[PDB]
Amino acid sequence: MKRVRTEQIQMAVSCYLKRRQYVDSDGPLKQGLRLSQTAEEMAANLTVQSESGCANIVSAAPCQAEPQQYEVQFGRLRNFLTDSDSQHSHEVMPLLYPLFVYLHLNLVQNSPKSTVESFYSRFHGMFLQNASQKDVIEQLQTTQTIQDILSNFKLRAFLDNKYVVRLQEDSYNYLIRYLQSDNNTALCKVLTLHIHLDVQPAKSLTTICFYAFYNTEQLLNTAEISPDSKLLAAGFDNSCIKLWSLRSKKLKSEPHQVDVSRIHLACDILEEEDDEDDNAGTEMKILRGHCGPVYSTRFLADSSGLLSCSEDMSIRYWDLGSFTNTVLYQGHAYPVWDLDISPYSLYFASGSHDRTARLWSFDRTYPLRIYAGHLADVDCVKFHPNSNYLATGSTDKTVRLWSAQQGNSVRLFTGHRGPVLSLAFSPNGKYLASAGEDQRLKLWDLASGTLYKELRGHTDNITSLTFSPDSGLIASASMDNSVRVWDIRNTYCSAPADGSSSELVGVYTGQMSNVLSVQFMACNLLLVTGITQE
Amino acid sequence: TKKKLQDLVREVDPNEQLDEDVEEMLLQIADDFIESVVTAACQLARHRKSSTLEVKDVQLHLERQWNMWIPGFGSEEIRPYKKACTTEAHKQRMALIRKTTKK
Amino acid sequence: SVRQKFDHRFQPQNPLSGAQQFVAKDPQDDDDLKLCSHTMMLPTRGQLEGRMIVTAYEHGLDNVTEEAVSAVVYAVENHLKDILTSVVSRRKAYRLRDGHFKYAFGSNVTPQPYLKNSVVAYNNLIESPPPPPDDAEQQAALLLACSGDTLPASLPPVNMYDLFEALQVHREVIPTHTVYALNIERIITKLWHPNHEELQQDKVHRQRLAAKEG
Amino acid sequence: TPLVDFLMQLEDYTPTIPDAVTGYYLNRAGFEASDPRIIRLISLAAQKFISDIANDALQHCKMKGTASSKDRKYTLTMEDLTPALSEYGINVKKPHYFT
Amino acid sequence: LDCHYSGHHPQPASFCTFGSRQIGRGYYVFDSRWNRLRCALNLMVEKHLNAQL
Amino acid sequence: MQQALELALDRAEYVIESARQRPPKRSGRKSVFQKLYDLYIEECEKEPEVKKLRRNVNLLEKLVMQETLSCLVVNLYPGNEGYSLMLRGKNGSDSETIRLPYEEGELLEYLDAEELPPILVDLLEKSQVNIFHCGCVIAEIRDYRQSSNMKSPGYQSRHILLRPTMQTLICDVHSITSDNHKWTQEDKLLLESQLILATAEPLCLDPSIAVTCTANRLLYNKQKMNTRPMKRCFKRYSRSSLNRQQDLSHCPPPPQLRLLDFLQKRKERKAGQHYDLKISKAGNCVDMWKRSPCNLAIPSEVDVEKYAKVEKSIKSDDSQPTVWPAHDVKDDYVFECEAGTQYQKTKLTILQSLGDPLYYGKIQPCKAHSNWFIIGSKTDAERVVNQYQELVQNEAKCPVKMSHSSS
Amino acid sequence: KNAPRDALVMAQILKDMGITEYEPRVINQMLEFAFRYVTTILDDAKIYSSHAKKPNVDADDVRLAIQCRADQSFTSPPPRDFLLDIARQKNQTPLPLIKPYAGPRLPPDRYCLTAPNYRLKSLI
Amino acid sequence: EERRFVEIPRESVRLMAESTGLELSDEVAALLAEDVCYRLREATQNSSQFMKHTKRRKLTVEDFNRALRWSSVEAVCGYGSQEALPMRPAREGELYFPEDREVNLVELALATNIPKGCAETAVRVHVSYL
Repeated sequence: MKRVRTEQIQMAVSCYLKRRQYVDSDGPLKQGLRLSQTAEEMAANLTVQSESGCANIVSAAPCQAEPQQYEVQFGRLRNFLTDSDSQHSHEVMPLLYPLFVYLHLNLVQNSPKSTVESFYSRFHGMFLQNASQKDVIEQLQTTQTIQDILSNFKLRAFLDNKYVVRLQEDSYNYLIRYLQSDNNTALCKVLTLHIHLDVQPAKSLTTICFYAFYNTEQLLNTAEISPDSKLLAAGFDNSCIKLWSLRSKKLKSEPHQVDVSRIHLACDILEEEDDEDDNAGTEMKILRGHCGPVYSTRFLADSSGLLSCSEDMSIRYWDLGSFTNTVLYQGHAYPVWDLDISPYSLYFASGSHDRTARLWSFDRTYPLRIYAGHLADVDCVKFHPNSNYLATGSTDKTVRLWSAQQGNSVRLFTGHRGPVLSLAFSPNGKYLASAGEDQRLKLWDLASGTLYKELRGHTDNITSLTFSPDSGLIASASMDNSVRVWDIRNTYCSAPADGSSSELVGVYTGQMSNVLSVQFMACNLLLVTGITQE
Repeated sequence: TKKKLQDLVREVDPNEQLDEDVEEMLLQIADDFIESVVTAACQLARHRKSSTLEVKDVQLHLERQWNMWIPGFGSEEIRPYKKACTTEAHKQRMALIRKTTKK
Repeated sequence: SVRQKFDHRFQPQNPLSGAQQFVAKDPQDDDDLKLCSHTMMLPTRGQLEGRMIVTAYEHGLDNVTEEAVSAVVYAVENHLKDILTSVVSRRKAYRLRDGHFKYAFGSNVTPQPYLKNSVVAYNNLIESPPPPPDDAEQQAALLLACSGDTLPASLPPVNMYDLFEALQVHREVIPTHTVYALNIERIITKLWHPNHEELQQDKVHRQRLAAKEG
Repeated sequence: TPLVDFLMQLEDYTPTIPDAVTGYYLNRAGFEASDPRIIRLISLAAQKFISDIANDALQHCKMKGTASSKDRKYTLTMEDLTPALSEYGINVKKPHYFT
Repeated sequence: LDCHYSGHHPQPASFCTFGSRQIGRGYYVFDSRWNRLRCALNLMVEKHLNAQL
Repeated sequence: MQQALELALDRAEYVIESARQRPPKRSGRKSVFQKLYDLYIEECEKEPEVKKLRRNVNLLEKLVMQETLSCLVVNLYPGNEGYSLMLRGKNGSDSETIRLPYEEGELLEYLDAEELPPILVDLLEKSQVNIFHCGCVIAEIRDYRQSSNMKSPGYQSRHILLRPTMQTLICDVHSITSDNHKWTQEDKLLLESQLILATAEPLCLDPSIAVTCTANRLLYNKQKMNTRPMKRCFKRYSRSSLNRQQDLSHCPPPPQLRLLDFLQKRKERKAGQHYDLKISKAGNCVDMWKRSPCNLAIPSEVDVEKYAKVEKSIKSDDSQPTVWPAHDVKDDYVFECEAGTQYQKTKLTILQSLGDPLYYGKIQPCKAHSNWFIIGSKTDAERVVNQYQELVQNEAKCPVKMSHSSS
Repeated sequence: KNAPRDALVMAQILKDMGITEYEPRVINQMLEFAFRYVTTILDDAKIYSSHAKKPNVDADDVRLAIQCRADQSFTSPPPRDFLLDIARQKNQTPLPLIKPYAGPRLPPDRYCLTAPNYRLKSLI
Repeated sequence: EERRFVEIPRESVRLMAESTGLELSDEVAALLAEDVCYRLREATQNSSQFMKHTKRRKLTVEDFNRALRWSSVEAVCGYGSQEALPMRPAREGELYFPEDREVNLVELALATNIPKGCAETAVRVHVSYL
């Protein structure tokens, strides 16, 4: 009754791998290299796995034994595709030929003689004008038993391969709207097994800029700056978000009929106030609408709008045309901790007290993917530079990299002594940094999934990280009210004032209380935020 | 007699009607409800070494947890209100603190 | 000082260590349950007994008193009606008697409280001492007039979002944690609304139907 | 004697609760606290809530000593608050002495 | 004059399982829906083991 | 921005095209996935026969015949029969399970998505067979749901790959740690990390959103037919739904239709009527005005002139026309009480004079001057006579008699 | 010294979790919390014992009362196992097909906070 | 490898149970003590979680009540004053209690105490080179 040893773990892992037949019938010390790949070979892998099975069999096929239907379904489809006078009815026309051939061929393998002849008679006279297809249409005429299909040469390639068709997204949705309108199960089976539709989209040292908030009084929680460096947003314990204009311009809203931070009685009139030019702008705005302490505010890639999360387990999108909440995403039953947006504003994810993170799109108000597997609160989340992988920190001292599209854990690092609080990817997509209460800064090597570097020196909780646009330097902020920049690149030094010697470049602990944020910009710029008192 | 969700809905409001997903969800919730209630009643029966799951077990559980009182099963089990009296030592310390406060 | 910093942290007790152990019985045809998810109906008195006995067995009992079956059936119906009431309250007006008893769930009477006429009608038509047809017709007309809804509108059938909001708000209709926690997550994963493309196809189909009608 | 409409009456009801408190509470839920009508109504609801508890507490205090006069100082003890609060599902259990 | 202390983290006398049940080795469920299928499969494997002898 | 997205989409399209056409080429035992990749590589080289068709479309179903592989079979019997599982033995033997109904569709959901259920593995490991192939388990789906040929095969053998999922990995972690040793949380996490590292898909670590565009396109095309409305439509006609519908035929009708009940119960009582004068069942037609074209046969002999008569007229000279009333026509009526009472018996006199077809009247009181009035015609004269008689009787309030006279 | 033993216990707990500083009355709050929890558990045990028709209470009654209390009040999110099942059932659905955008696309209006109350009248 | 966890004494649990009016045995007291300690530690962890996401070190009573509310537990009322509540020992020297002074209501009822509002937030920019 004793704690297992380090080697015993490898022993059990090898036993598992052998039992499930993953490695050869010997010590696969040769094996264990395929831990990365390039774009083209990833595409090849995914294409091989895409055709290595059928997405839907059991439910996609009809169960009632009523051969009369095969006529009715095809007849209704033909009638609908005929009277239509749309440009889609064009693009969704070519499908009829593979549909007929495959429906007839499947009738043959199970259908009493009465049905097939009526079928051939009822529709055959529309696949003649073209020459390339008259051949097989006529060939089918003399075919009753299965030996017909196996014997013949042209029927075979049809039977053992799929027919290709090309559609736009709009056209495919045109077919789906009809398919769902009523029982069309037989056609769904044919499309599932035999036809292969293909849908594609239609056509010289650094300089620090610092910011300080004076009158906060234990209420400021977080702050951020937009990419184009024109706005400054902050959240507060008392539910509210305040916005400032960095430039010399003022902020003025435009006409809008509806506002949720307002209450009207039954005896009111919706009127657009005209006594408005009197204002003609201001330097600050208060955004209202959350009913709990706010914990994160993020900008879009193009500074168009703002997104935020709050203790009230809601996520709100703010329109900077009018500085008003206009969308509301509800996908949680517990307070939401963190938030994050993808590089080109395609997705955004959120960690929550419910032990899970969730994927969202800016055009649907309900989650799309769920990443379960952590043992406790998911406190941190960050997208990959390519926007295809997802890292998340948790209070269980673990970090997991996820596959965005598919949604399963691909890596699991361990080694932290306490909960984790931040994450950061280098823009070359090679490393991943993480920091927590342990006061150690670890960079991981994604490809190998092993510790790459460890930095020490901070004496209190580290709560932010960021890389330079050339993976040159990594900046960190701690609860000791300090900002330290680091360099990992080969350039070595001899300055061992503490544990880490050659990486610690600069330290900045001026007159400043708790820090808030750290960023980088185009040219050696490092924006900071926090509160002070003096 | 056969029973459907719409039959219950009519009792509450005749003119309303649900979607299909809501109908599935409500039945799932009912399954969970039964699975919890029966287990709790069985444990309450197990407490007193009894051999049979009597109704009074269900009555006690429903009253205490779900605040539900089903009316047509008699009043054989209603606890008679007590005095809820205190002990010597307690009153002793209370008197001591009263004294220490007086002067 | 740092090394002994995370040795006294909190260690939550895993909820599965106290999980119930499952024992396999004889697979018979007669030993079946009919969980309501399978049969889309409320379980009858007889069907409930089969599963009640089966559950009782794993706890070392003999049988059920047969008054318990009635109580459980009544309670299940009561609980479902409670949830339905919670969901209904969020999208229709209603009245109150004795301060909590809600009966008339239409959207009719609801006198607008900011009209001098409404103030007067409230004092009389509400406090009635505890009805010829002409008088009743007159007073019904008056109540509809005071309501203020000149052009009333209606809602689509009840969908997932209504259930989610109702459950989040009230939350006293499911006091037990186990039932609420497991089902709320399920409800979340069934939220849905048509996206842009589907609405475009609805547009097209409406054009088509209008044309074929002319 | 008069029966003016509700909004005319509301302008005369002065609430004990200050307006700034109601504004504080409205700002938590994310509302702009500038409409006087909403402030008045919320304050009045809170006042009613407190008044009912006060009335019940005073009645319970009156009934306490009956068996075994008017001129006496009425003071409020936890034994008067507990039953009054319990009407609203508030279970008050407070220690007396520690160690 | 020392606060009494123990050598192990405390544990709750009774806690809240979520109505879960453990099917076999290393698998837990919450709804009783796999009961029928598990009985069937167990018998199948029993017999398939009997015949190899 | 839009420009960067267009660049990334072009890159993704190019990569997809090239990977489809020009695959790159990447042991004692060669993995099942290795064999799949190789059979894919081969199929690219070939050319198809038909235009608008492809070859590399079923890498599994083709790689089945190319050798023996141990699979798990599923039997989907028709009607309300159910489904069952088979497990081929080492000895040309077999085993099969009870037939489970089509309502308990818990397993079919797993099959519908190609996901390995976790209940299956715990037993399949106990059954000492090597049916696993790199985690995944190949399965064969036979269904007699639709067939009326009464043949030997009578099923369509489909093959699918049940990939393992995160549920299976957590179950495995639970299973390995249940050994006699102790395990601390850190150690469990280490084990899980090693397992994930070993069996995870390779990572395409590269900073460019072309990667995500390619991945989105491929995955979307993989699963573009699992929209919520699709699944609702499938579920709406599945077998369990039909079984539920049949039960509904016996529920009673709502209110406002009780009239059907009244009519049904009434009809049974009886039917009868004496002196039934109807002779038509189709007497309840609408266009009763229609008349068939009827051809009558010529009568043998028509005898109209026996009854026709001409009226006398004053024949015409060459200056004046005929004038038919041949003589003055006079009619008189008298009325009297006949009692001793004084009643002043009165007289009425209709007249039609010579050569004048108009009628006239006069009501002077009979003895014991020229007040004529125009009366229209013979029918009018009869009307006037009747009305006068009625008036005289109603005014007399006693017996009164009518004495008619001519010319 | 000034404090009783319980205050020291609570301060030690706060230290254990890693709390450096805090408002003073927090400790009084924690003391009241513990007192209320204990008293309510005992009161429930009384009822559960009197249900079993027996003399003064014992271990089993208390454990049953604690189980009933924990089934209601002291809660926390479901475990990893259940979440994995729901996640599997969720991820099968397809994601939107990317395309060039002049900025991120918002969802349709019928599902956005941009609808005025229909009762209200509008003015020009 | 050796570690400690302060726990309340059996005597405190028996003293609490006394107010109820029940004489408790030996095993039951330790059972209750361990259960109460576990609940206290759970609640404290939950409270600390909310403070973690605000960048402030002091823990308020609002945080504790918030954590209690999310865990579906009634809240504790009467300790939100931001001012110390000194304890008092009795004569013997083993029992303690909190000071609870009687207060004359009418004085507070009839009194004007204007409060000072708060000041608006503002941000100054502060550049530097290094």
